[PDB]
Amino acid sequence: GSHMCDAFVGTWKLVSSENFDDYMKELGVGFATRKVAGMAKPNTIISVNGDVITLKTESTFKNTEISFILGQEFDEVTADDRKVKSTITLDGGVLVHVQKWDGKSTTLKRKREDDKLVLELVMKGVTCTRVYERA
Ligand SMILES: Cc1nc2ccc(Cl)cc2c(Oc2ccccc2Cl)c1C(=O)O
Repeated sequence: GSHMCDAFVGTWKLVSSENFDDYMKELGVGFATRKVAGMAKPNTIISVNGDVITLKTESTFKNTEISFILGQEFDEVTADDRKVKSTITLDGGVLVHVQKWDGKSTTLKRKREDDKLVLELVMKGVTCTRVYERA
C-alpha cells in the first residue's frame, strides 16, 4: 500500500542553503567545523523497509545514518557529534525530527515541495533552509 513516506524515498543532493552558519552557531559548532560543513554538498538517501525508515547523509568529511520507527525515540549522533535523543513523526505529510540534548532542542522538518526535498532547521530564534533535489 501507499504511505506518506513514499514521496521522500530516494537519493537527494544539496542544491541550496540559507542561514546554515547561524544555525550551526546556535548548535554550538566551532569555527573550523562550520567552515568545513558549509563547503559540503551532502547526499541523503532515504529508504523504507516495513516500518523502519533509514536516513543516511554522506559527505566529504562526515557520514551519518539513522534508522527509526515513527514516534519511537532513539539515540542519534549528529554530524557535529552531538549525542542526542531524537524522535521523528509525521505531521500530515511533513517529517518532523526533534533532537534533545543537555536541556536544548532543535527541530528539523522535511517536506516535499515541487521536485525538491526542503529541510527547515530551527534552533531558538534561528531558521535555516536546506534544499535538496533528486540525485
Ligand atoms: C540537517 C543537517 N543538519 C546538520 C547539523 C549539523 C551539521 Cl555540522 C551539518 C548538518 C547537515 O549537513 C550535513 C549532514 C551530514 C554530513 C555533512 C553535512 Cl554538511 C544537515 C543536512 O543538510 O542534512
